[PDB]
Amino acid sequence: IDHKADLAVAPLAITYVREKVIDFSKPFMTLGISILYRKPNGTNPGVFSF
Amino acid sequence: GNDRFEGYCIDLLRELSTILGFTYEIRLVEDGKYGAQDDVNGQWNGMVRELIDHKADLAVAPLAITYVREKVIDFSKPFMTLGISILYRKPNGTNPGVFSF
Amino acid sequence: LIDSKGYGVGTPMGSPYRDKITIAILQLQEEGKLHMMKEKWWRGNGCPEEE
Ligand SMILES: CCCCCCCC/C=C\CCCCCCCC(=O)O[C@@H](COC(=O)CCCCCCCCCCCCCCC)COP(=O)([O-])OCC[N+](C)(C)C
Ligand SMILES: O=S1(=O)NCN(C2CC2)c2ccc(F)cc21
Repeated sequence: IDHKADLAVAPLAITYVREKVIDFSKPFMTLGISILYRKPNGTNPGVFSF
Repeated sequence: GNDRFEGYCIDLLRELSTILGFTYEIRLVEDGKYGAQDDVNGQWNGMVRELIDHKADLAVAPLAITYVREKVIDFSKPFMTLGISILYRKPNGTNPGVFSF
Repeated sequence: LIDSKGYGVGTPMGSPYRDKITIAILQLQEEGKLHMMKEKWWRGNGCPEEE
């Protein structure tokens, strides 16, 4: 805003509230919000499973 | 009138006029193309030259953002994410696998 | 996907409607209308046959 540095080359997503203030370019990556949760355990099917 | 049209791209166009304010008039390109620079005259084809020669205001359509198109027209930011991919028949046969026991 | 590119609402070079649709497409997207309109037209007879 107050012209301190020209570019903003960083993970700076294109959102609605930022576009009305600064000017982005067109994308170089494509995002999407998603969930990072743990993978479940292992069951270790034993040799005496019968 | 402009009532016989439907789809994604026509349901989107009434949403842009609701927020911005205008009454759009849909006019099909008569060349039937989208746009391509010929190597013999340096001229163009359908939706691109309609915007170059100012015979249009918008081009709300499946008009993909390529390198050579935005050097003459100005696009907006994307409203749909595609990529080139391959269409082919679903294989209707089963593998033999004649033992399978 | 071989590459990735997208659908731009074309404007002539120097249109003031460029930014007014650029903000507007973001407004339909942050609200969720661009996902409503895609899942109404790219819906249909989903292929049963595979199951
Ligand atoms: C467990 C419950 C049953 C137990 C019963 C016995 C089980 C254990 C015994 C033998 C194990 C046999 C399996 C071998 C290993 C498996 C993988 C393999 O390579 O096989 C190959 C086939 O091979 C055959 O055709 C198998 C023939 C079995 C004959 C044995 C009968 C015993 C009778 C003896 C009488 C003597 C008695 C008299 C003497 C006094 C794989 O096939 P492929 O060609 O490589 O590829 C598939 C082809 N395709 C591409 C078209 C899809
Ligand atoms: O053609 S673009 O404007 N710029 C290139 N890209 C990203 C590089 C994939 C994308 C990705 C998704 C789009 F919708 C548009 C574009």
